[PDB]
Amino acid sequence: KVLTIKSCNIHSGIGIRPHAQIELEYQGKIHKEISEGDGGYDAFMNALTKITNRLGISIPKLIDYEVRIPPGGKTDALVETRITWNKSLEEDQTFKTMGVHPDQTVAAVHATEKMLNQILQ
Amino acid sequence: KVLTIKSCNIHSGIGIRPHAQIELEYQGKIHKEISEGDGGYDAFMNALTKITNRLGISIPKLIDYEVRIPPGGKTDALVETRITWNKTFKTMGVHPDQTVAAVHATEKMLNQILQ
Ligand SMILES: CC[C@H](C)[C@H](N)C(=O)O
Ligand SMILES: CC[C@H](C)[C@H](N)C(=O)O
Ligand SMILES: [Zn+2]
Ligand SMILES: [Zn+2]
Repeated sequence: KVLTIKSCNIHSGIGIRPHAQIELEYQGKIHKEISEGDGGYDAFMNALTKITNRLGISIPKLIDYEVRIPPGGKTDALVETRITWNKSLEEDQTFKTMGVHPDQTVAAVHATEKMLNQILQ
Repeated sequence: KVLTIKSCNIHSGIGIRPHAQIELEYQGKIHKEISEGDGGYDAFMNALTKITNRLGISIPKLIDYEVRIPPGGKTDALVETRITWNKTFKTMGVHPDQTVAAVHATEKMLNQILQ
């Protein structure tokens, strides 16, 4: 845990321009950023990118996005989100991170946070 | 389309308690509700359930939930969500925001149930 997403607020809905706030801590420094996007997660990634650029960190390209719930999980089901990344470019640098949470967007933020640390660590 | 979801606002994140607002039109009546949940969509359905309960409508149980983006993945990718219900059928939603894609499928399920 060298990079932590202290908090984030994600907005979306019908009649709403999606947006997200982020507050991440890295090396005794806290970065707060906001951005709109075509979707909540997209907005979250756009805000994240302004931070990583500042830090000189390159974010891998999102190659695959998978979401699943256990059978008969229902509305409050735990969501498993698997995101596949690629640093370049073709297969040799492809990897996946995963997140599990009752909110599907948080699950994605968690998988993204894991990715960030794997790249930094 | 018999039932229309005029608007809805969903809010989640780390450090926030998931909540959602919904505004729907049915049989010449406007219904507006709010509620928290374990997740945005969960909050949305909790708010929807208050409405359906008032209408005497029982919502089908959510059995499976599928989310996919087209090949050549990108953060701003369109989301295609397929939800499976059982009292067993399926509804679909397509939208750049994945929570909205689910809501669209939920709206479809609703209209299909209120026939
Ligand atoms: C990977 C696609 C993402 C999840 C979608 N565009 C959203 O912001 O909801
Ligand atoms: C079907 C499970 C839903 C998507 C999840 N509990 C959420 O509200 O994010
Ligand atoms: Zn907001
Ligand atoms: Zn709010």
